Amino acid sequence: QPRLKERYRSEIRDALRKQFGYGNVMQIPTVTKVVVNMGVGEAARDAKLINGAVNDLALITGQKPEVRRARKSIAQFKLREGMPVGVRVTLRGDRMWEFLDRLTSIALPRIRDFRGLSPKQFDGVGNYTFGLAEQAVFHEVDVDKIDRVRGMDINVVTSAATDDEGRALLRALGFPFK
Amino acid sequence: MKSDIHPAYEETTVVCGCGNTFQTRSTKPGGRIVVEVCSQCHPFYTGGRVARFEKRY
Amino acid sequence: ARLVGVDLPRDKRMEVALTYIFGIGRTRSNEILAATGIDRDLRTRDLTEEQLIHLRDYIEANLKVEGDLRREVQADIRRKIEIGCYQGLRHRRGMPVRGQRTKTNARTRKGPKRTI
Amino acid sequence: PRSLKKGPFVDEHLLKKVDVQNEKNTKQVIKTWSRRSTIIPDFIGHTFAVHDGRKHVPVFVTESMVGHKLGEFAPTRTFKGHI
RNA sequence: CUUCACACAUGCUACAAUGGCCGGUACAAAGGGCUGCGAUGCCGCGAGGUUAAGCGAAUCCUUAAAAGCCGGUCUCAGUUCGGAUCGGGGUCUGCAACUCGACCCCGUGAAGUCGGAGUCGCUAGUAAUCGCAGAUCAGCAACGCUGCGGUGAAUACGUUCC
Ligand SMILES: [Mg+2]
Ligand SMILES: [Mg+2]
Ligand SMILES: [Mg+2]
Ligand SMILES: [Mg+2]
Ligand SMILES: [Mg+2]
Ligand SMILES: [Mg+2]
Ligand SMILES: [Mg+2]
Ligand SMILES: [Mg+2]
Ligand SMILES: [Mg+2]
Ligand SMILES: [Mg+2]
Ligand SMILES: [Zn+2]
Repeated sequence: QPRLKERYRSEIRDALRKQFGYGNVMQIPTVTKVVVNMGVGEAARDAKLINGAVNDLALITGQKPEVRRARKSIAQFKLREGMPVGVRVTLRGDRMWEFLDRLTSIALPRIRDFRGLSPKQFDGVGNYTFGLAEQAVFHEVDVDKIDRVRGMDINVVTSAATDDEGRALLRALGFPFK
Repeated sequence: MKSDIHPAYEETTVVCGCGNTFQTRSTKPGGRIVVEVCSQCHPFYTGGRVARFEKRY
Repeated sequence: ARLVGVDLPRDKRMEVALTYIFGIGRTRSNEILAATGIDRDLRTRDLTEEQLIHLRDYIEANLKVEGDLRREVQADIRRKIEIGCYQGLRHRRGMPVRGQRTKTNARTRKGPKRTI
Repeated sequence: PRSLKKGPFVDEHLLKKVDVQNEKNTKQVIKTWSRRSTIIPDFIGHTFAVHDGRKHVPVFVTESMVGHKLGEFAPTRTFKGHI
């Protein structure tokens, strides 16, 4: 049983209810999904991301990601239509709960010069986004068998309708902000 | 489709030098993971020229 | 293993591996080892997490590491730039500041021979 | 004079001009010709038109130019990019 | 008089394992010294500072020679090679060291992996290599100059050819 989900259902829901006077119990914000994508640049060159992106995202997250191919063609990026440029996975349910717990517990503090996630990177609707720049510190992946380094980004989507509610939900969940 | 595609996701346990230990389900590593810093011990979670001239002279 | 940097070059004496951190070199590593007690001549693969965790607190107790040292350096040079002294003007022009000759040298501060 | 045995180096004919004014006010532009005098923490709020060979460069210390020198801020030579 | 988009000339440094570091360790010459040589002792990792004896000198200082030898480490790597640049902190002389001095401590640690066509010096205690001293001078010369000493080679058949 996801301990972060249990802690949420135990106290975070009540905390959000106290913070915002919702008229009904299901007006309370709740995280819907967590999405992690690559968007690699080695699409027109050497075309080798199935081992560069999928093989690490699968062990980082818990499910194999979906491959995204180019939606257009750009000469400046040497981008053609039809070849993969990015790999995206989405985490939901108890898998998302465990991934968020593991992140906030051991991964976020463990990167270089962790000074806290900026609380101003919200999209304006109640969902947050931030991303790293290298092979993350996830203990699931070790440097000894990785190719050229590549970073990743996370989109966390919540039931909240406002940025303040989203920030409060993340703070209660355990996101270290400024 | 979860037949052979997804990597293994089996119960694990995190052991930290601080002492903060919790158990979840992780990827292919089925054993333990040894860490030295956790959320309970990392920073950010627990928190003059004139003066230099004065101490110099 | 990692304290701040990689700190673990393969098959290297940790005496010299400590020099790979930003803030400790030969003498700093020697004085740290003298204080701690662990011998210099030992391969880094034999070092253990207990020794790492007693070493981790010592460096942050008095010395400094990657990131903040370079932040202090860049703050110092930036303040020197904005205050507008002779050294600050030399830094703004990229020319060496410590009175070295500029007629036939300073190729490190500038680029190689331009040959205009 | 860069030694922890005599304090800093400040000219007496400069002290007898700055200490007689800083009691009541920060004086206006002042004339000085000794670039070699150290800035004691008494020049805050004042100005010094320091000589550099041909003219006087007015220099104001706000908070930080205490370990510096008066002539440090007066370009003794002028270079303007042969090309 | 010391600038700086550039080029030349003369020297040093390296690009390493004939090596780097740690500890121990033996052998010189010639010079300098009352505006000085500072024997010891103390403080400081350190350069340096302090009180102080002997020394117009074969009796005092300089004075420890380094190359040489032993044991461990490193294992051909932009490296335990390389020390240019930069930040911080001290010492010495000088009234005054940003311009505009030298040295000491920490950290950061660039090019460089033997150098194109071409070009320089060298036949014996020579080239090669490592240290020492003087003169100028308050400080600036262990990258210049002049002398000193240690270890220490290979080639010359021949004068046609520059
Ligand atoms: Mg000249
Ligand atoms: Mg020379
Ligand atoms: Mg070395
Ligand atoms: Mg030795
Ligand atoms: Mg001592
Ligand atoms: Mg090599
Ligand atoms: Mg190179
Ligand atoms: Mg080097
Ligand atoms: Mg050649
Ligand atoms: Mg002399
Ligand atoms: Zn911990």
